[PDB]
Amino acid sequence: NLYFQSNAMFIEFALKNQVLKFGEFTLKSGRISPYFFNAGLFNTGAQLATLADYYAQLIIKSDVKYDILFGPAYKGIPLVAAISTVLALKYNIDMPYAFDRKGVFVGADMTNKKVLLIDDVMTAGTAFYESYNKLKIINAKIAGVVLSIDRQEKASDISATKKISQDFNIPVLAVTNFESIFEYVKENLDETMIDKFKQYRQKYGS
Amino acid sequence: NLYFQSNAMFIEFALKNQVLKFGEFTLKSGRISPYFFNAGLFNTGAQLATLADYYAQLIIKSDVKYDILFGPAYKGIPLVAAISTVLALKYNIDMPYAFDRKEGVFVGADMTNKKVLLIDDVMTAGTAFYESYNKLKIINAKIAGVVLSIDRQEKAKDSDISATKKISQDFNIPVLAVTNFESIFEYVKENLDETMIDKFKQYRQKYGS
Repeated sequence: NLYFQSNAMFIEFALKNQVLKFGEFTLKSGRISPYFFNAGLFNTGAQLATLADYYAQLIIKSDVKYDILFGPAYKGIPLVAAISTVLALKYNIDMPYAFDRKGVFVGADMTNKKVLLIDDVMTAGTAFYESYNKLKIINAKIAGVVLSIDRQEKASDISATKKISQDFNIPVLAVTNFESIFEYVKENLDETMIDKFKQYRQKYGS
Repeated sequence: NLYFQSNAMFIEFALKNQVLKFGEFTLKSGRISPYFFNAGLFNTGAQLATLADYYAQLIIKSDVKYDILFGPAYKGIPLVAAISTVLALKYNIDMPYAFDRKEGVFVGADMTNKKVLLIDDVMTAGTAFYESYNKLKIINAKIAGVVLSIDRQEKAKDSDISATKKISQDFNIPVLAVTNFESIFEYVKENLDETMIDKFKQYRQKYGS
């Protein structure tokens, strides 16, 4: 079982809560996208607990090897607190956690340890590099990255996630991604929306 | 059915996890304390979940009127995230939450024209509370109460009273705490030697608020 199971349940949860939207949106890069995703709209505890559970399941199923959950400031902090809590209470996995600030670190000591970097999105490699350099100083190694979404689109001729993955030789995983959203669209939505997705991928996908 | 459940009292949980210790501890200020307390040492998920459950219970049992849980950066953020998670997972309560940044200026639920319960670890000085108060006042958000891990019930630096008492007096709001000096002192009387009992009495006489 080398693959993760595509997650239609998560997509329905994102849709119901306005985190994932379909239509026509102008992104910061100026690109006209047929979907928009903003996990920042999850703002009540039941939403956070559910999101955290989706992250926990992915971390468990990936079987990635790490010692400490690392949440970079600012989005990684509440995620790691919530994920650590869910891992313990729902899955009996008691994991150490650590945070940094924008003491440089707090929580479990990461010196000479392998950590799993948890964050919302990775549109550029800047944030990753910020963490990598801070952690290197204390001989801490990033064993992998877990995100809410991987848009799988060019940053450069490749995505910022693919570049990190290749250059650092670690898994960069995500709760959902363009492929999963596109499969949801093909199986549920009308032909015009389906074609918008196809054209978008043809132009910006990778 | 959830894991890491128990009826254990907080002090036992803190002792077991090295968050509370009894002995001789010179604080940064020079005050020599007969106990050590640092909730930061609850640094794994099961510990954070259990700490968050203790806060959750205080919050559930209070009649303070509020709409949203506010976690100021940096220590309030993971606490509110964990507390909100526990409320949903264990108590079936769906609580709105919000955070700020240390440096819009807020994230999470819109606090404009709302009442919030400010969650944090400790409050040793009033400087921090004031920063939140001022920032929230700009959006007409009001702090209805504060919840902390511990109330040391001791004088703030250059003051005759604790930072928490000064906040209760000046802002007319309650300051709730998972544990406090009095509760730790009750455990000391019940379980420890007369010499430690005396160290606590003397500390309270010298610095108590």
